[PDB]
Amino acid sequence: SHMCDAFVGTWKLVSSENFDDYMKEVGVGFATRKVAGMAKPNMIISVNGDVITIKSESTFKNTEISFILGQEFDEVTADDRKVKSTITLDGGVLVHVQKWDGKSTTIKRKREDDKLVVECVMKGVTSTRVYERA
Ligand SMILES: Cc1nc2ccc(Cl)cc2c(-c2ccccc2)c1C(=O)O
Repeated sequence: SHMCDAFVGTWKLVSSENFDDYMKEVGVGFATRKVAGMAKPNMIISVNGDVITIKSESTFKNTEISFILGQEFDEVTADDRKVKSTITLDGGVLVHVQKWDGKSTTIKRKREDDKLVVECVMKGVTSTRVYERA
């Protein structure tokens, strides 16, 4: 079906802006913010039929989620939140909403030129993380 063809691949983080404030807003403690903020993850995105898998490999944590668009799932985040996640495709953007403890954060993943841009939003705080092909 070629859904998400442009996202598929191996991507390496090259820049991050305002991620400390994002993590604070989400509730991440001091030490975890410091160590997570250093990391330069490899994000590996693959598709097999209707199932999308996004793996993140880094010095901090390795994470993996597999999901079907529109179908809620359980996720344990890198900072150990136990969240309920739903990922949809809206106008070519992967939109990932995480719900936990009456809170919500949204992570958007977009293809821009040869980059994959990740925008993380919690209340009024945004962080932008830019990935290039690995
Ligand atoms: C989207 C996201 N949200 C987070 C929230 C809190 C903390 Cl501490 C970490 C993350 C991370 C992350 C950062 C560094 C290495 C590995 C994961 C990511 C991610 O880039 O995949």
